[PDB]
Order: sequence, then structure tokens, then C-alpha cells
Amino acid sequence: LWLGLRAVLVVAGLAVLLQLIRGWLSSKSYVFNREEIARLAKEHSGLDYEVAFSKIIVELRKKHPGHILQDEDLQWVFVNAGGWMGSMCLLHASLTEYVLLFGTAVDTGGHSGRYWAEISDTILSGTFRQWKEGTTKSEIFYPGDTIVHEVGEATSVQWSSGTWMVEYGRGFIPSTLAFALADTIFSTQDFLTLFYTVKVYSKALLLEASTHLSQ
Amino acid sequence: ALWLGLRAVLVVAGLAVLLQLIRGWLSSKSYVFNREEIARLAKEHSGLDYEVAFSKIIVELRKKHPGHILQDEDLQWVFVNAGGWMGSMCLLHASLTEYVLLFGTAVDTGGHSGRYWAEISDTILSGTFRQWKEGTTKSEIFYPGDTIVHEVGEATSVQWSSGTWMVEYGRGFIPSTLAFALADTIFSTQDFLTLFYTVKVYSKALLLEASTHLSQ
Amino acid sequence: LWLGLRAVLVVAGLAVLLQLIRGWLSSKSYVFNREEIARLAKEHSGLDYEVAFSKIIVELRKKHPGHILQDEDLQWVFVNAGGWMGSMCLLHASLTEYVLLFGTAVDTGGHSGRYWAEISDTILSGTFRQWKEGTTKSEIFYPGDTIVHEVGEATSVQWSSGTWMVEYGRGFIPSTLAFALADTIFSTQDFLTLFYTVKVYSKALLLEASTHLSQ
Ligand SMILES: Cc1cc(OCCN2CCOCC2)nn1-c1ccc2ccccc2c1
Ligand SMILES: Cc1cc(OCCN2CCOCC2)nn1-c1ccc2ccccc2c1
Ligand SMILES: Cc1cc(OCCN2CCOCC2)nn1-c1ccc2ccccc2c1
Ligand SMILES: [Au+]
Ligand SMILES: [Au+]
Ligand SMILES: [Au+]
Ligand SMILES: [Au+]
Ligand SMILES: [Au+]
Ligand SMILES: [Au+]
Repeated sequence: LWLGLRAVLVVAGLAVLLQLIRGWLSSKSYVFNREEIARLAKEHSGLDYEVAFSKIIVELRKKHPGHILQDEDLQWVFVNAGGWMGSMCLLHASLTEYVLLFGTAVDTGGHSGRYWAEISDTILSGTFRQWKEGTTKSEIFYPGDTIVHEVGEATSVQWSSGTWMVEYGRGFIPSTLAFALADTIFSTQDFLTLFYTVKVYSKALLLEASTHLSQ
Repeated sequence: ALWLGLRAVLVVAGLAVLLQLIRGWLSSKSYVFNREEIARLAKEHSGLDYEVAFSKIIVELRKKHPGHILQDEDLQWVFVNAGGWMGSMCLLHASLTEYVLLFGTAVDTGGHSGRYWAEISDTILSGTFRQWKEGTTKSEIFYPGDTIVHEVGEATSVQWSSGTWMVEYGRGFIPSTLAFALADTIFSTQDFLTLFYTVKVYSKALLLEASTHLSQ
Repeated sequence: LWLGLRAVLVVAGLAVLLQLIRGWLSSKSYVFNREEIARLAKEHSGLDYEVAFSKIIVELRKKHPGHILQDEDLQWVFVNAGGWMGSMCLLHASLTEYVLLFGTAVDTGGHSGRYWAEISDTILSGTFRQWKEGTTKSEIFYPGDTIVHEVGEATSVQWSSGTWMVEYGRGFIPSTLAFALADTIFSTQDFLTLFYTVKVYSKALLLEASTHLSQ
């Protein structure tokens, strides 16, 4: 039973950490909320999406100081995943939550990704075709609408040029990155984009850790 | 000098013994379905709502071929990510040599058709089907009622529109084809639940065919 | 610190080879130039792109004998990369330069690929949507226009049915093929297309080697 030691240790660790992370998520005080981010995005779903980004970042830094990256640590990073290609501006990211501005200037679409996190996107501009699993028809969502991609759900997404949205995700964030960079690894091979993503995520993690240390 | 190389010689011997075995089996096997049969059955219902067409096609298939089409309890729409496109399938029948399914997409997708060891026929029930054959510079658009025969060893570029639905029948060595149907699910989407669903429906169809053979 | 010798040697080798190849490319005598290919392509920017292909191949074989493959060694090879799919006709290829006719008859788009080479594409027909990195808006280019995808640059590309262009790339060509075949490896699994690409590249390399040997 010596060769079973590795497998038993792996099973024990994975189930001890499933239980640990699941109890942590059910007893942790979160910074942001899905209704909060969706409401803030709906407040500005009218004007030019750039002005919406500006006002949303201003209100976020006012209402949650020390939790949004500084303008020095902001950059649009490409995101290739599930067969679609867009760009993101990460405003906040922790081990359990993340907030970003996502969108595309080209017509793309693919797999939404099935991960251990609840994600909410409020469309600021463009169109969002969603095709839920097990169906034969898709629905199109317009600026002002908010789509909640639940945990374990998998849909087909499609966007139009100029489609932009504010996105908030809550769950176990690392387990999701495996999907967000798969195409960057096996399709685009844009390792510099991978580096940019890791860089901005590390900056958000260090910002959150510094804010925790100050308190 | 044959110790290093023993693995390579065993691999070559096995691959050629199994190419011979499989190609002799495919040339001496009585098949269940036919390309023209499925094409006619699909074209007969190409004018109705593709959902109603699906219903009537499943009924006629279970009527004319009892014991070879899955029961309604074992049917479910499984996402399919492959060649850069994304659609969904409903597997009606599948063995080691044949498969019948209802394929289509509710979003605008397109990519590589996939080159495999099987002849595949698709009859469009609704939507549009852009096909771009290899070595050409122009593409053709196929409409409901048309039937496309993707021959063995052929590779094309496919593109679909929202609401494109079709009945598809493939004949050949089915396992060697699944490698293409799940590549994006492995390296791009990582939707392992969809991988499990695919293995599930294929195993269910294989067990149904094995049970029908055992009863006979 | 004995096993740090391997890592230090690896870094030293990679930087000595970076310096070697980069100095070579900065001092090498090239056969073609981007303005030459771009002007020749713009002269024939029309609707009947096929006649443009024929006349361009004729002019290339006239002004540079022994550097363009013969009609026997020409074939349209599928190209899957970055999430898009097109087809190519390789006219010339070496270790530092390559000239081809690229295009698609279907609607595709994805990652342009970030490689160690400057690439120039002159659109003969169709439309070319380019989305530059770090921006939120995309530009649309039409037949006659020439786009220079610079070294280290990464953009999002999108094409329409019937989009065809003449492309010339200069740099370290092998390091680019890794991107050009990634989707063929992990997405399409079209090993025959991989063989065709390797075959036409080998034919071009042997043609250029024969021309060097004759001189
Ligand atoms: C986990 C993840 C999924 C994803 O997909 C694009 C967003 N939306 C998904 C659903 O609906 C359409 C668009 N991006 N992303 C990500 C990527 C990079 C990240 C970096 C730091 C923190 C979170 C980070 C999170
Ligand atoms: C082998 C294969 C190719 C494919 O591609 C989508 C269909 N068409 C292809 C050509 O034209 C456009 C659409 N699905 N598929 C498959 C996927 C899962 C399967 C599961 C069980 C049995 C056969 C199974 C077969
Ligand atoms: C390196 C590379 C990139 C590429 O991408 C498509 C062209 N364009 C790129 C930028 O803008 C849009 C379209 N093809 N390709 C290639 C593929 C095969 C090759 C074979 C031999 C020599 C060079 C060879 C070069
Ligand atoms: Au930004
Ligand atoms: Au931003
Ligand atoms: Au079904
Ligand atoms: Au069905
Ligand atoms: Au050619
Ligand atoms: Au050609």
C-alpha cells in the first residue's frame, strides 16, 4: 500500500481544502456585492462607455478606498479564452472577489467557461448573445441588462464590436484563471499577455494584502 | 540493438495489425444506417420548425430501426467545442462504426471541419452552412434541404448562423474522430463536465448497441 | 550552488544567441523589402484577386529569379492560428524572409500572434479589422491599404469572406511557425495541414539553398 500513499494524500488534501475554502467563503466578509456593482454600472449605462468607466472608477475609489488599483497600475490586457478574444482593465482582485471592465472591439464569441465562481456582467454598450446549455435558442441582452453566470453554469457567449461591460466575480478566483489563459497558452502563445495578467493580478493581491496589514 | 526500438517495433506492429483488423472489419460489416436514408428522412421534414423536424425524425428512426436509437431518458444536448467553433449535439445512435446525431448552434460560429477517418453527411434543417473546401479561394452557402458529404480525409472550413440545425450521419472508425470533437474542450474551454457528458452519451449508445447484439 | 550553474548557463546561452541572431538580422542583406511587396500588391488591388495573384507571382519571378517557388511547388495550405482560419500560398521563404499570399473565404478573426518578425500585409480584396493592443476601438482597412504588424506588437485581427492580401515577413522565421501551427496542434489536429506547411517551407528553404549554392 506504499504506492497508494500519494493518491491517499492527494485525496485527503483536496477534500480538506475543498472543505476549508468552502467554509472560508461562507464565513468571510466580502468587500463588494453583485447588486452594488450592477447598480453602479446601471447608473452610467447611458453615456459614452469611456465616461462610464471613468465615473465608475471614481465612485469605486470613493466608496472603497484602498481596494481599487491606482491609475499607474491600470492597463488594458488582452484576454483570449474559450475561443473568444477581448480586453480587460482589472480594478480590484483578491482571492475571493474581482472587479474589472471587460469588452471587445471586434466580433468574437465562444465558451463562457465553467468554473467555481459566480460572475455578474452589466452591459454598458454593445450586445451580448447568451446561449444556455441544453437549449436550442439564444437571447440577446442590451445595455442596462445584467447577466449572472452562476457557479457550475456553462453558456455560449457572443459579442459585437464595441461591446463593453462591468464585471464582478466572487468565489475561488485562482481556479478560474486556468480558463482565462488557456487560449493564451495553446492558441495565441502570447506569453507577454500572460505576464501582463499575472502582473495585474499580483498588484491587486498586494494592494489587498497591504490594506489588510494597515488595519 | 533491438532493445531500444523494441517499443517502436511493437507500436508499428500493433498499429498495422489493428489497421488491418479494423479495415477488414469495416469492409465486411453490415451497417445499420445509410447516408441516403438519413438524408431523405431529414429532407422530408426540412420545411417544418427544426424542433418539430427533430421530433418527427426521432420517431421515424425508432420506428424503422427499433433497438438502435437511445430512449428519451438518455437524450441530452451536449455542447461541442472543436476546430474553433461551438455548437451542441443530440446523439441518437452511436457504435464503433456509425453515429447519428442532431447538431446545430444558436450563435454565429465557425472553424475547422475536422479531418478524420469517417465519411460524414449533414442535411441542413434550418439556418445556413458556409463550406470552404481545401485548396480553393471561394466558399459556398448551403440552405435547408441541402446535404453535404464530407468525405474521408477531406478538410474544409465550416461556418454557421444562429438557428442553423442539421441531421448528421457518420460512418467509419468513430473513436478516432472523438479526438477532434473534444480538442477545444481539453485545451481551450476546459469544460470537463462537457467531456464527461460526451463520454457518457457515447458509452450509453455503445451499451445500447451491445445489448441489442446480445439479445440477437 | 552547483545546480545554479545550469540556470546561469541557460541564461547566458539564450542571451548570446539573442545577440547573435539579432545582430545578424540587423546587418543581413535581404532579398525583398516591405515597400517593394506593398507597391507590387497595391498595383493590382482589384476585385478579380486571382488575376492579381497570377500577375504578382509573375512579377516576383521576373524581378527575383531563383527566389520564388515554381508552380509545381505551390499549394493552398490551411492556416489555423490565434482562433482564426485562412489559407496561404507560399511564394518565397528563407530563414529571415518569407512572401506569401494569405486570405480567407469565411468570416474569421482572433489573435494576430506576437512573434520576432516584422510583418506587412497589403489587402488585395475584402476588409481587415485591426484592434491595437491597449485600446478600446478598432480600425477597418480596405483593399490597397498596407498594415505593418511590428515586432513585439500584438493586435486582434478580423476578416470578411473573400479577404485576400499579399504578406511579407522579415525576422527569425522559425520562431514564428510556433504560433502558425498552435491551433493545428491543439484545436484542429489536422496533421496533414502540418505536413503541408512543413513541406512547402522545406521546398522554399531548399530552393533558396540551391540559389545560394549556384552563386
Ligand atoms: C476568470 C475570468 C473569466 C474571464 O472571462 C471574461 C469575462 N467574462 C466572463 C463571463 O462573461 C464574459 C466575460 N475573465 N477572467 C479573468 C481574467 C483575468 C483576471 C485577472 C485577475 C483577476 C481576475 C481575472 C479574471
Ligand atoms: C466526430 C464528430 C465531429 C463533430 O463535428 C460536429 C458535426 N459536424 C461535423 C462536420 O460538419 C459540421 C458539424 N462532432 N463529432 C462527434 C462528437 C461527439 C460524438 C459522440 C458520440 C458519437 C459520435 C460523436 C461525434
Ligand atoms: C508566421 C505566420 C503568421 C501567419 O498569419 C497569417 C498571416 N497574417 C499574419 C498577420 O496578419 C494577418 C495574417 N502566417 N504565418 C506563416 C505560416 C506558414 C509559413 C510557412 C513558411 C514560411 C512562413 C510562414 C508564415
Ligand atoms: Au485600463
Ligand atoms: Au480602465
Ligand atoms: Au436531446
Ligand atoms: Au434531440
Ligand atoms: Au498556390
Ligand atoms: Au497561389
